[PDB]
Amino acid sequence: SRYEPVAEIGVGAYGTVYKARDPHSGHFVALKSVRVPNGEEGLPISTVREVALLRRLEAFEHPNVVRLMDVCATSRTDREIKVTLVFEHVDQDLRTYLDKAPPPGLPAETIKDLMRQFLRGLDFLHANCIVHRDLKPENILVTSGGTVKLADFGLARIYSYQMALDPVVVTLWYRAPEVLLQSTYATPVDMWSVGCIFAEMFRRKPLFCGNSEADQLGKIFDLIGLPPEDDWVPEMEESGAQLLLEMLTFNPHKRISAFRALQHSYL
Amino acid sequence: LCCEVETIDRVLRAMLKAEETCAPSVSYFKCVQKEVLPSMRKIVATWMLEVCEEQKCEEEVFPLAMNYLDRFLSLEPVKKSRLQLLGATCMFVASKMKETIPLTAEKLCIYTDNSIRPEELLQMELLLVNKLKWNLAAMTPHDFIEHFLSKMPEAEENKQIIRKHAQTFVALCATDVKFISNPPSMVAAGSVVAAVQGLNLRSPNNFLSYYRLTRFLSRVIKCDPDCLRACQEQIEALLESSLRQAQQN
Repeated sequence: SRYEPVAEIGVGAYGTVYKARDPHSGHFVALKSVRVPNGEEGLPISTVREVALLRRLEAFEHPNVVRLMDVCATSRTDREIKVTLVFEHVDQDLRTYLDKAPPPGLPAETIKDLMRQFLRGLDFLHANCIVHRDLKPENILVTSGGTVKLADFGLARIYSYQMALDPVVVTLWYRAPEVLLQSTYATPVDMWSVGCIFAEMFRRKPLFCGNSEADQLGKIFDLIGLPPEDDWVPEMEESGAQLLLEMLTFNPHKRISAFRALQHSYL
Repeated sequence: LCCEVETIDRVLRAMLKAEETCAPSVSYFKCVQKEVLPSMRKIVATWMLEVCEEQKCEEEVFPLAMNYLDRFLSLEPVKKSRLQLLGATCMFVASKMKETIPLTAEKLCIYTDNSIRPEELLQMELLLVNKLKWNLAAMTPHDFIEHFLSKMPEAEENKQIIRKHAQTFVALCATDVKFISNPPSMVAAGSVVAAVQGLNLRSPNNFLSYYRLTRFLSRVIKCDPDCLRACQEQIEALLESSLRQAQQN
């Protein structure tokens, strides 16, 4: 498989993602690249281990996560190796799905369904010890047929080196409060992003928006209310907003999980 | 693979799926290799095992590195002069995957008497990973052994003895062509079977899981119970030729 471009689907957080065609499968694919340091021991171990762990997911054939189907270290210098990641292509994200969705909802059973695949997908990820960390409506892809597929999970550590040279473009409206370290950087971080996606499906704009960490972290307390120590206008069903808060529980250790969430009255 | 609950066998089913994606070809010496022969594979494999033993590697390193070796050999013809280079690169990648402190490119070359060199190893590593498509997180017989063991009403003192014998059988298989024909699950099962049986034979009221273990693991594995049987007997045969590797000198 030598892959050949066919579009430039986006140039977000992890560089330029090209759409390419598999020349014997005929299927489309979403390519991304990453620069890695070529050490004295060859390939950086964390890259090998993390990339390998993503490659293995595909075995589970889970319907709510994009398969990483191929990897190639293409270039190579005494300081760097360039690795392209070959993902299953999904032509639209959650945005485009929410933008071409006429006034006003709509509807709930469809939002419930989305949320239900989203938590299934995430539960899968989390179980296999993979945290997304950068969950976005862009990361949330939607097939024609309504299957939500999670993408760009488990690339945080793979992209660490490249991103430290040097952006930093931090679209921050969904980041868990923790991510603004201290400290972790654990699994719950994705459930905060879930709830922020949760709300915005009934809303139509990212609650907690732009500005810096402090402005971002401030706009969170506005709706959740400041967390006394030591903690350091719904449009959906009443039951819906119940789950949402549980997700938006500023504290990780008693914030709802993707499995506990799945087992909620609202579902 | 750590669920958040206890409502969430589902694990084992996953292990079985993964292993299918990392199977070598049974006919690669015929259809792919022109120089490399099974007795050379044996040679490189026994080299690789002595290195892991000498270095006290994590048990999984040797079987994982052979999976790599058989897999590559399924995809690329290799010159017999490059085989040792391949085996060392397989160990290098397998160590990175499974060890807290992996083997260094240099230390591996030392074991080749410096017949190969680090830059050679570093260049092979990229070839190997790329060819396996970075699907390096393969199952080993050790994965299944420990899984089976967790299902068995054996006292931990029993389990540890079983574990020791079964890991011996695995290393034996990995040097043999059988490792090519049989998935890690099969290999782990034959070795567990051969282990629990031999043990029980010398301790009749102990290691009671020996009874119909083949069918049992067959059901757990979802393999053919006569395939497991053949496998085990191939393992017992292979051990009975371990007194020729003991007196090959």
